[PDB]
Amino acid sequence: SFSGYLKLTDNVYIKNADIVEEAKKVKPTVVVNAANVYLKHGGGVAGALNKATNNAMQVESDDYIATNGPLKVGGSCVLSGHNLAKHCLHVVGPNVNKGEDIQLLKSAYENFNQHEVLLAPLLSAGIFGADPIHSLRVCVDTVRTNVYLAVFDKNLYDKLVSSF
Repeated sequence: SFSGYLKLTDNVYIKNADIVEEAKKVKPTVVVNAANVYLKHGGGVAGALNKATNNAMQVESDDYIATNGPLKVGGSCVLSGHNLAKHCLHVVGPNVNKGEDIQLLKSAYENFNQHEVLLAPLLSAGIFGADPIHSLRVCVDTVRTNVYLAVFDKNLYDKLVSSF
């Protein structure tokens, strides 16, 4: 199970970790991907998770999009976790750099409530452009299931913990 996490609340835990390394170590039931509506895993967490699967996540995702069309911002889909987890929950947080409504971040986090335990990044953080402090606040106030947050940057991790 999950080790080295700081407990923030009854159900939210946080660690300064590379989510790829964390997933390979833990092999959790669910790893969350910071997806976009097209499931194009080019960069950020998605690019890193996809690279760890040797592009198998992207091949599976392209078939999913060809069949179902794009996801909604705030929506999700469950696909294979490949070599990282049993399942990958691809969740689309709003991308502030695309002018998407930050209010959709709560809807994005609500997808986590369909899974008892998840390894996840902060939604809409990083290249999605939202304030990670705000993302953590929405996470804590929305997710009721057990979420283990992996924050790649030590400096950001320290800021998130110290300001919680």
